[PDB]
Amino acid sequence: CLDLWREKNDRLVRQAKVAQNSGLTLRRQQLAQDALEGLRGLLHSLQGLPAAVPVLPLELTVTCNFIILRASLAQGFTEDQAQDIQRSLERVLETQEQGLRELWDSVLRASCLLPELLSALHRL
Amino acid sequence: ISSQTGKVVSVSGNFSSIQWAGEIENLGMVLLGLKEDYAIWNTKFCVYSLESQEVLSDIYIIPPAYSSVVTYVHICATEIIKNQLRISLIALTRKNQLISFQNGTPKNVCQLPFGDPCAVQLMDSGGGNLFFVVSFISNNACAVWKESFQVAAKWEKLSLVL
Repeated sequence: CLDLWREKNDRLVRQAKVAQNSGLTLRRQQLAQDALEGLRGLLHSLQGLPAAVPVLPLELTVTCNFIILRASLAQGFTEDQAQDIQRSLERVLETQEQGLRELWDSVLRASCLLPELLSALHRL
Repeated sequence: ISSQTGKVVSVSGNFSSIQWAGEIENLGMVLLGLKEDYAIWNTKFCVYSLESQEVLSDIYIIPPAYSSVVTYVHICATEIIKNQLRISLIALTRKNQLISFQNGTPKNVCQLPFGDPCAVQLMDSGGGNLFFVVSFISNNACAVWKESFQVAAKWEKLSLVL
């Protein structure tokens, strides 16, 4: 099933890049806000699972793509993206509380345990 | 206890939950549930032909990942490829999610507004305007689209639904 979610990610990222390269001012944003909702739904489906060590390197990937695409289209950031990151990191921890600064302290000690998703963490 | 029997019969097998039950083509009476990782064919959830009869399927039910969260099941159709079988079935979770399954393939998840969903029914409502009607213990309810697992309306206080 990881493969399916993985496939979806793949598909929609490629669809977004296609919109990035090709497209008119409207059709670009149409396929982009399509991919956006794809990634939302995927997020929610994976956010519906408990933890899953093998899922996190994907979920974090997904949240990152989400935020990027979110912020790129908004042409600007927001605090929902902080809460998105909040959620992602909290999930990371709930595999193995206070606020972003102590979370990150505990997170980066949790990464010095050496789960191979650092590629994603460093992107976060 | 059946009419036609009139006796207190015990279930031979040792289950936790009976999320679903009912009659199926070729089988007569059936219970879903369990006994005691990302493979569709692993499934963690035993069918049981009632009257201490065969487990009948451990092949194409929902993944074990979901087995920790699912609180209720509602089957929507049952096809038979060979001796095995194929069920397309809706679940819902403690995590406020409503999921579709086709041969145990997780497809078409929606995220519910409210907390502690109880049950789901199916509303026809004309040609293909099919709604899954979700109840909660919180005395509120959703009508979610089929075609697009997407909340249509989400009413509140709702002493009862019919």
